[PDB]
Amino acid sequence: PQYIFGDFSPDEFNQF
Amino acid sequence: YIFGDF
Amino acid sequence: PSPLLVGREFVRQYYTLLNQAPDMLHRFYGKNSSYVHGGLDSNGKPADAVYGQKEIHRKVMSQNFTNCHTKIRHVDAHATLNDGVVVQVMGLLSNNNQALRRFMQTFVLAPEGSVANKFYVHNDIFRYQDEVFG
Amino acid sequence: PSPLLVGREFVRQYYTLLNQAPDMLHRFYGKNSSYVHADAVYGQKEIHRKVMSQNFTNCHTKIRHVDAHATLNDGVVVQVMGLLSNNNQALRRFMQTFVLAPEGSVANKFYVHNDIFRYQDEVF
Repeated sequence: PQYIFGDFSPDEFNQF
Repeated sequence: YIFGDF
Repeated sequence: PSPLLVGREFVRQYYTLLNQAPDMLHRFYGKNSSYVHGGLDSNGKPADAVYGQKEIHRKVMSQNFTNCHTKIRHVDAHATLNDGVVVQVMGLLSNNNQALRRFMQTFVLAPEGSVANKFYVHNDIFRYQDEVFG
Repeated sequence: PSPLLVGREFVRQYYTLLNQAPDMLHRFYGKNSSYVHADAVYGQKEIHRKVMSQNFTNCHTKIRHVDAHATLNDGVVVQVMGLLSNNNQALRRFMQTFVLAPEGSVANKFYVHNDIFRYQDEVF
């Protein structure tokens, strides 16, 4: 279950 | 102001 | 109800009662509240919180607070969701007349909403710096 | 929804975005959001300004401990203890207290209602 915080593109925090 | 039951 | 003024008064009471009568602190807390106060488990990891007026009293007792002196250095409080008050506190604590240890803490107060201008502690996160940093 | 896991994941997004694009930090908050880092600035526009007043550039963070518990109205309160280094500088200890509110409608979605940062060295 991936949590979202705020308003962001999808995948903003699946990049490295 | 009051805090808890005392 | 001004939060900065409420936080600042709550902290006054909390740490006065901790000095005078630690066995009563549990009266601040509501049926759903959480609590920690430093400590490491046997692996050297930070201790877990416990829950409920009952367990919080056990864990307070288990801490052996005796002639507990506190030197407050920083209080900041702000309205939060449903009229609550998040308060952030930094100070030093001395138990049993022994040395003063830096801590960092966070309270979430909730209205008892029965009355007015009344609150109970929903959350109490306290850690000693020395168990976490160096 | 598990407070610890929410909290660990937020913590990882926030600090990561602080290093990488502090100009986007304003998106964790909502219209009611409070930021304190000395009065508190409110809402997204003023938070962006204040974020950018601090000139964060390759800002590194060392996270030593996270506490994350359930709060009133399905929220999550987070205390974070760690060290921070802006722009190749000395690491300094801090605490940061967040309150995370369920965004209401959307499942597993939260926003930052409160954010209170304070350096230890500015206190002791």
